[PDB]
Amino acid sequence: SHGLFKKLGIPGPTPLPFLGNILSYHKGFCMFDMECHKKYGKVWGFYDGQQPVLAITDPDMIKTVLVKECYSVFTNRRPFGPVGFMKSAISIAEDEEWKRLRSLLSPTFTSGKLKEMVPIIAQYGDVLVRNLRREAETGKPVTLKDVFGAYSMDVITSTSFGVNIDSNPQDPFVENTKKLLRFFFLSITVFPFLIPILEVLNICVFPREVTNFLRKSVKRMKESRFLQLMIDSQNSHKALSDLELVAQSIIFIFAGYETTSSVLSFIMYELATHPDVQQKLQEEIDAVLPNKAPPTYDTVLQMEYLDMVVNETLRLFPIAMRLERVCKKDVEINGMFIPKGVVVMIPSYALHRDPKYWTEPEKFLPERFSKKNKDNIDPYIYTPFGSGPRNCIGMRFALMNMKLALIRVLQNFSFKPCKETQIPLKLSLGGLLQPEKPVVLKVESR
Ligand SMILES: CC[C@H]1OC(=O)[C@H](C)[C@@H](O[C@H]2C[C@@](C)(OC)[C@@H](O)[C@H](C)O2)[C@H](C)[C@@H](O[C@@H]2O[C@H](C)C[C@H](N(C)C)[C@H]2O)[C@](C)(O)C[C@@H](C)C(=O)[C@H](C)[C@@H](O)[C@]1(C)O
Ligand code: HEM
Repeated sequence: SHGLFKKLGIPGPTPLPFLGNILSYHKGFCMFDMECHKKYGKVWGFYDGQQPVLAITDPDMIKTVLVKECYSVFTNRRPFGPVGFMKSAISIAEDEEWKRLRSLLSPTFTSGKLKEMVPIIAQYGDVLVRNLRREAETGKPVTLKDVFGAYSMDVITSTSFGVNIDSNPQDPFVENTKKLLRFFFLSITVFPFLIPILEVLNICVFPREVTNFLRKSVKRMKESRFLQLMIDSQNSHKALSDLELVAQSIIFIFAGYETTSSVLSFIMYELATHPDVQQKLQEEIDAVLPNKAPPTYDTVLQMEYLDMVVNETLRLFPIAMRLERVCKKDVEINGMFIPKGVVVMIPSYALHRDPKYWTEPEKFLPERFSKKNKDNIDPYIYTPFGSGPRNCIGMRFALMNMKLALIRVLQNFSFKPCKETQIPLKLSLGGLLQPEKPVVLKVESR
């Protein structure tokens, strides 16, 4: 079983009997991918405990798994139990049930329905520059994740649950959300055979107290009246449960919160270490919005450079680090055989820094994304939101949301690196991609 990749002739780091290669994860997922890439080349295999994982690297082979053979063979992500009623959530859902849930949720993510939402999101822009200005008054350097955390939290909770929070007020609905996001898992990887053993017991990774509260909180709101567009949905190929509704709303918190605020801390870090880029971006804002005008959907999508800054940050810091897809059946793909059961992984972080596709990959250069160079960028090497039918269904919201907050904060302030800033940046050698040390900067009002 640990002889699968050898048998098939695929190089890979050698596994220990039960742990597979999980002890190599001590250096973080990113450096693990980078080293394997540089060492084993185009394709490599390893083991998360017992699970064969096959990393792939060819834009062609990637297109086949992420777009072409999506519905037929590479439909699902790694299973993860035990999840109870959350198996109804779109990111957890598998096969035809996922197909159905995805179809029912598209209409909720169109640009337009999103344009109809920028106002809701704009409220929280003010709230963010205020908290930011308050910390700037003090005269001391700012830990940005306090405010970007709060901002990301507020935008995501608002849009998914109705409630309109200024968290400031940090003991109503906020406290359940905090308790939901941050929760054994080491063990689950060694023994996926222990997952069925736990689901029988009704043991679930999402805490029942909170889910209940959240389940109630939507029943109340559904009565006293993304949430709306899902209500819209329940009136009219397929149906859509009340329990499935709340499940998508919880999932939106999980997907939108930490990714968004992480990206903002990174984006801010780079503008601060690259003053001529911050300068040019503020120059752009001041041209499209003459004197601190309210940001608009139609306005944002007219901002060339900003889109290049956001994209180049995601190139160097793709929060999900990898894309995964389970292989349903024996497949021959662009002249390579993949057996059923294997997890095919796309190493986004590593591919984003491959000297074959990017010149000087370590350096931050928004130019890569300029009108000139952009059309040679491979859409299967650059994947901060994944690709195909099972890509990030909230990609467009997230970009709009980040940009909104970027806009408001940037026209009002300016960012120098101070004393306690990390130079150069260290990355969280742990979970989802994050600065290893909270980003701290000097925030002067302009
Ligand atoms: C951004 C895009 C998405 O990210 C991912 O899928 C990556 C690739 C996973 O890493 C996968 C894949 C892999 C290989 O890492 C890349 C693996 O090592 C881990 C265990 O799971 C994450 C984070 C998972 O792990 C869990 O996230 C919790 C917040 C912390 C928890 N743990 C650390 C306490 C961990 O189990 C998990 C289950 O998918 C989170 C659930 C809630 C989701 O469905 C959410 C909404 C996601 O779809 C997502 C955030 O949008
Ligand atoms: C920087 C911000 C964000 C990033 C980088 C991001 C990234 C991702 C990535 C990489 C995936 C996996 C794609 C793949 O596997 O091919 C994904 C899936 C998903 N994302 Fe996001 N996301 C962000 C914000 C959001 C927001 C704000 C929402 C909700 C509005 C959201 C909702 C979802 C959902 C529901 C899925 C699973 C889709 C499916 O399984 O069909 N994301 N996201």
